[PDB]
Amino acid sequence: LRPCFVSLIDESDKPILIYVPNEAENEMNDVLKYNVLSNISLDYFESALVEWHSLDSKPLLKSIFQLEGVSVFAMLIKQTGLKIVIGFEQKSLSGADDEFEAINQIFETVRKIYIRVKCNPLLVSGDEKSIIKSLERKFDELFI
Amino acid sequence: AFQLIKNFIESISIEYRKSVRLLEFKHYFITSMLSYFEFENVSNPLLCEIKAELLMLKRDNWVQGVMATSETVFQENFLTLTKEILSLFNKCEGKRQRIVDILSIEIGLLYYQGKKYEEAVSLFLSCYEYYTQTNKNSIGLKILQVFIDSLSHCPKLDVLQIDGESVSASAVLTNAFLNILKLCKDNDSKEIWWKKFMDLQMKVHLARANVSAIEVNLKSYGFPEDISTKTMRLSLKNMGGDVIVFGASDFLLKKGENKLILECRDIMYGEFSLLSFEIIVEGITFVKEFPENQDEFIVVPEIYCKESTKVLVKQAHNLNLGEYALELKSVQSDALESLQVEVEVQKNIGNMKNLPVSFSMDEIQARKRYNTPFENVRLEYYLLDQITAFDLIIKTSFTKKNDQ
Amino acid sequence: SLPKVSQSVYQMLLNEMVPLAMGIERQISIKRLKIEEHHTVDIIRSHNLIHELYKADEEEKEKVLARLRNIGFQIGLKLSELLIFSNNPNLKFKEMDLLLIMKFICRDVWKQIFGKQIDNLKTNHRGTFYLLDYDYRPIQSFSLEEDAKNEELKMIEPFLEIPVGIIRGVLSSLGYSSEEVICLASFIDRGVSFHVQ
Amino acid sequence: YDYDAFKENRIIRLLKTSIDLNKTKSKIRNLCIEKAVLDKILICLNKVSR
Amino acid sequence: SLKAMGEEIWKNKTEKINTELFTLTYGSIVAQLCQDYERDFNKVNDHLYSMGYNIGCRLIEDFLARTALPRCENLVKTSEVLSKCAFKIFLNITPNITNWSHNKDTFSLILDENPLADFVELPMDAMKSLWYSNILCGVLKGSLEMVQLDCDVWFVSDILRGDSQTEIKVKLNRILKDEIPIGED
Repeated sequence: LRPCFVSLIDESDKPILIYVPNEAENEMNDVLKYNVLSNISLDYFESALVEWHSLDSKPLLKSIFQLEGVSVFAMLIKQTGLKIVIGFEQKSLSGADDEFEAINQIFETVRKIYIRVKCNPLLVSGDEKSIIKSLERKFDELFI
Repeated sequence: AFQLIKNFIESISIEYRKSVRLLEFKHYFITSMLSYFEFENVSNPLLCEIKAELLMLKRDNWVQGVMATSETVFQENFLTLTKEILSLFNKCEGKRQRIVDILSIEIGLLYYQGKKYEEAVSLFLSCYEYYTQTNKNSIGLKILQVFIDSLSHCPKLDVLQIDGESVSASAVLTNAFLNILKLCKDNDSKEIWWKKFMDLQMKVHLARANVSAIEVNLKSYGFPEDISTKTMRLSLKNMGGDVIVFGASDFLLKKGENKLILECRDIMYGEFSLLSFEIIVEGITFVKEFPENQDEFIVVPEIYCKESTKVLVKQAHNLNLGEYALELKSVQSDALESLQVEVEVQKNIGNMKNLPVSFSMDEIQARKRYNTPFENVRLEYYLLDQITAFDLIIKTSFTKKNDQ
Repeated sequence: SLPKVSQSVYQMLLNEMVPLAMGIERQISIKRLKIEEHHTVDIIRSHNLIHELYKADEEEKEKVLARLRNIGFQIGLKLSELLIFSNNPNLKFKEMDLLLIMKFICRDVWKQIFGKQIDNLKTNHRGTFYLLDYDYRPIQSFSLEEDAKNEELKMIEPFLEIPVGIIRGVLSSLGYSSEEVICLASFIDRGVSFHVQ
Repeated sequence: YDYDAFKENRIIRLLKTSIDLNKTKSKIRNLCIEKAVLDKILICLNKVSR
Repeated sequence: SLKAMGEEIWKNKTEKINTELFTLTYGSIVAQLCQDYERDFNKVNDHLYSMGYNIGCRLIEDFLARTALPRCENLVKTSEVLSKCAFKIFLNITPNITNWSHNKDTFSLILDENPLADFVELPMDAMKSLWYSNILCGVLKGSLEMVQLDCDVWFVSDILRGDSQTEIKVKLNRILKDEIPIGED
């Protein structure tokens, strides 16, 4: 339910944010874990075994893999190319569908809070210091 | 349906509450091995091997998790066989080219767990770099942090033949990239222990890109027959250096190369230099654009080609505050054309030369547009010759040597 | 449904970024004055500020008309994400065709700025799509003097450089920079025209 | 303009401009008092007589 | 009296969405003044004031056209109609009236929500140099003089720079007159 990393990738494969929400932990110990998973999760968007259809207004969630006891869940919204990938630890999952839809509204909060600061009409347009250091002070408000 | 089998692989893992029994579910992964034979219908294809390799990768991760309560070195000698087999399976005719680099780095992390062996990650620069300033800013820090101790530890300085750079140049580029991508406060030990070696090994042929230390300008004033020359303020990124830094203002037909110095001891942020310049060219013309090189030579030309065509127009005009120069006037003449040149003289004496410049050859002191160079001259007279004479140009280059 | 505010303050806001454009270009810092709390502000109003563009030097006018499409660019590429959250189904980012996003914009943007469709769309198949609307909304209420109708089209020609920027912004939301022109193109019964490139 | 340098005036300048000269004076390091005296002199010699 | 007639005008008025438009429009034309001046912030207030003046002077005739109101004279009546049937008709919000002066003159205009600074985060270089919604002082100064008053308006604080509310301290300084239709014979 509470994630262990979130990540947002732009029109290219350049990462916009690879964010850990339990930030300065005792088991920080590397940031390589939750980073190489995102680097392989961009490669799992042209894997032919999973496929995202292109007809509906609400784009869909997927359950791509599990590794290190961390499950990933990814969306490709099809219009601004936004590849958004999250992870949870393995035994926080219950296997039910109410938490699955809670994961879907976790996505519908974080897509909303990214496109809000995509439409903050005072920034200069780019991936500057400002956008990341606004995204973290909104994600610390969302995730304590 | 393998995805449905992955749902089956998500099924019993949902119903797992005993990690000694779930290793028998890893035996169900062996049953997935009994599905891996039962998914095969041929020898090889692209999409078939791409579907095949992921279940073997999940079984390899389960076999890696099987040794969580710890076969002495058999795991660390044998898991690379299945890892290289999985990378060879996922290297089959599709663009999955971040699995290859991550799998090669996963093999390299176990090569470093052995003795500091022959490198593949440090082998090719770009390969080892893996989009250092394009991929991210964390994975490549460790992928260079292992390679730095690999090239340092091996103590044999014959590099690989992607480009034979068999020196400390590759490790200096690694040190510069790791110091650029670091945190600021915590990288003192990363800075000093790899900045010390290039002092003793000063190969010192480097052309950096200057993302660590930044620069900004100010107004420009005069000095004692010298230019104050745009009293710049620089940032800081590391401990110290010793650079003979010089900027390069360049007009539409020349390059001033002013704002020079000799010594620098920049350690603090907002460095705020003065950069006093001699050799003030172009009569301090106003159209001197900033090529803005700022080649801070900290035992390497760490330049920054900060170029545009913004027309901000650094003017930096002249001043006359009792310093030695030369002028031109033609008074007390006879009934034919001439010229004269008086200099506000001083102690030290050296040379000057004047040249005509037009579309035709308008003035002619000789038969051609001559020089009439002289050493230690106060005032004299130079003649001219015939053209459609209304107003010609001139250029009087005076190597005065009052300064250096 | 949604929270709403009134159209008559928005349309009157939308009419007058062109006096804002000449007040940002001409005033780099008969003109009048006013005061506030130990200050002053030098004022010039809209009738004596569009009429400085009928007497405009040509680099000054073309310097102004980049700013109107820059405003339109910023509001378009900020508007497209919220219209994606409205619905925006069945199209992609690289978007190999063009009619499926020209079906998008007339049904989905131009309803949210002006309340109706772009009612005509002509298909040159090499990529020049003509978008024709007959009664454009903010130019419902502008007229010149007693039959001086020739000298008002060239007077009112900055006001169509907002939907240059709108269709630049909603296509830079889908990838790239293009080339745009405008027309007037009067009706057949009781006009405007835009290209694509 | 020297056509009225010997007809009821002297030092009356012709129709040049001063905004570009003021921009060139601002683009150098000229002080506010020196620019005040120079703008006052050019303002007086915008139209004068002697 | 008034609040019934305000909703009565909110049943025959043309409407559109206040999210996803108009915060976009006002933020785009403050980003232009941010970049046009070239990142200086104490000047954009004195251009947004001079633009809000010109947009208020023409708004006042529309507002008198929608609801038939007499010429307001005291600051009971202007403060009642601004809180009940000007901001309710045009922007769907209503303010509240605190901080009342002596001798019935200078009051405050605390805005509860604000559909001009709605969902805006303001960057750190303008914590002490910018007023964001300073088209509102433009519409009040250029709208209240057109019913032949004379006022002065200024923001005091804002939610973006400060935890305290968005309030405008409008001051009556004098009331203007009507002029007699010739100089003389």
